[PDB]
Amino acid sequence: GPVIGIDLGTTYSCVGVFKNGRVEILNNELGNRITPSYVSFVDGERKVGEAAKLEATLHPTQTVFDVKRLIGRKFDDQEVVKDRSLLPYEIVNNQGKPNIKVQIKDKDTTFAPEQISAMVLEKMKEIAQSFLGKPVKNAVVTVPAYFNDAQRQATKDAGTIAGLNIVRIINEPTAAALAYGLDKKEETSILVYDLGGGTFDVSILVIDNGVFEVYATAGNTHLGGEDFDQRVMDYFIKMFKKKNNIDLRTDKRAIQKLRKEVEIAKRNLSVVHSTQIEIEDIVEGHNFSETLTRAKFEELNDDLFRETLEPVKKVLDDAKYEKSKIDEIVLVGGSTRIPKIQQIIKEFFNGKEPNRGINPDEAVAYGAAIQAGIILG
Ligand SMILES: N#Cc1ccc(COC[C@H]2O[C@@H](n3c(NCc4ccc(Cl)c(Cl)c4)nc4c(N)ncnc43)[C@H](O)[C@@H]2O)cc1
Repeated sequence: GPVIGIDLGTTYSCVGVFKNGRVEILNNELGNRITPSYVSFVDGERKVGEAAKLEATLHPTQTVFDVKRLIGRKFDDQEVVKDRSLLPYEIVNNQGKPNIKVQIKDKDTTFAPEQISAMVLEKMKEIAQSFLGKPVKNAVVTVPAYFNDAQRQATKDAGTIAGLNIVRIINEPTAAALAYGLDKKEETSILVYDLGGGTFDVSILVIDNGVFEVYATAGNTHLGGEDFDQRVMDYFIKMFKKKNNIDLRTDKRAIQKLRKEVEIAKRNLSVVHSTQIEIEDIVEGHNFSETLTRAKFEELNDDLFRETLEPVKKVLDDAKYEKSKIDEIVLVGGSTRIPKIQQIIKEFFNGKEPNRGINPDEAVAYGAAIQAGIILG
């Protein structure tokens, strides 16, 4: 039967199939190749993906996301304590493990992380089933290289709930290396720099005659594109207050509209130097109309961009590597499209040019689908 490839990310998932010798990254029911990893429990309905994410503004306690931060961890882990103080939905201690508590028709309902991740996996399964016109029972699913056995098993258990046998767990750096087709012959050391919406991971991957080994990994669990958007949000909220005596934070719908336009503006500024951020009646009778330049975008985020080098230094130090010891730099995650990110990486490595894909958001799912193809022969 078919084996599909799923990137189960922190902020999103992505599903690919291997069919007639080509990988096809599949569109969800809204036409998007990336699906936000959100699940909403509002008014007796359960939504998964973009429709769930839209519930977060008005139903923040009922809109579950970032469950990958909890999966296979313990409630008292330092990282989980920090995530409970950041996340707006209730997290409870179930026999030492974090569980998610929501209401369904007013009833308290408690889910293991893998039950929420299963709902994401079921949606990816259904996309694949509709496209292949046949049932899917098997998948390759990606994990972070730093995932321990409990985190990998909880991910497999998410698959089993979704009716997917996870025939192989591959780490995200290996998935990237397969996607970019890095030559498997002889020995190659690769720096995989993965800057997503919520998280930053960097790994040293060694490929030795077809055998992939991650020699070192480091990152920042709370550094991604969402943080760069928030820096912009913060600035324009201060400016709108200075000019108009309106604090946009007092209206959650206004903040939601601004965040959508700021995200688009950031993406524009990876290509152009100046963009307009425009919302008619951001509150009643008050338009939002601003210009953001690439220079000001960079100025607002310079410290966060340069923070990404701290984990790069750590993996080189952990592996006892010279910068020169790295043979190729590979970028994954949509945030690696920011020109300043590529410049800083290039300059840290004493001029060396990074390799970057053209669809860096899909590279991991693409490699998972390649691994599916490899397993079927
Ligand atoms: N929840 C959720 C969710 C929604 C979209 C994405 C994809 O992006 C991961 C990160 O990558 C960032 N990013 C992206 N990602 C591309 C992208 C954005 C939205 C969708 Cl639906 C898809 Cl097909 C792809 N492009 C960027 C660009 N041109 N310049 C700077 N940052 C860019 C994006 O802003 C985000 O922070 C990830 C998760």
